[PDB]
Amino acid sequence: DLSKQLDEQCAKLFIEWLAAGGPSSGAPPPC
Amino acid sequence: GATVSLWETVQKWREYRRQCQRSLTEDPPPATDLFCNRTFDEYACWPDGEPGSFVNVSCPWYLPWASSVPQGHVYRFCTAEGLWLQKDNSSLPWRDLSECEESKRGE
Repeated sequence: DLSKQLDEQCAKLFIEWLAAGGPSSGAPPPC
Repeated sequence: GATVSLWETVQKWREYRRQCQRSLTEDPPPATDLFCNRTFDEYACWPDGEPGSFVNVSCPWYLPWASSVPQGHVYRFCTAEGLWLQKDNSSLPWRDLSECEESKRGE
């Protein structure tokens, strides 16, 4: 509910980071 | 249990990169002189493009919500100059990710 709702949130955050360019984006990896 | 989890999503991404970088280096050259070159942009695997056309690939199978977007496609435009399109004031090339995004509550 909180621990299992933060990992689905981290995966959205990870996909968003990948969308921006991943390593090439300049933004640090999410979690 | 309900979430795919950060570990399983990143692990599935690593395998998608692994299969991509395999194809990128073992797939036979097009042998048609002008074409946009194959690439892995961190998100998707792109093949060699045909000039003056739109190139499409399925939504990357590692996506948490991949099940929710199975007829989806991510797009690029390969120019006549054998170059992947890049719009005014940009560095990352033109791409339509639309059919592959999540979308909120309902069903």
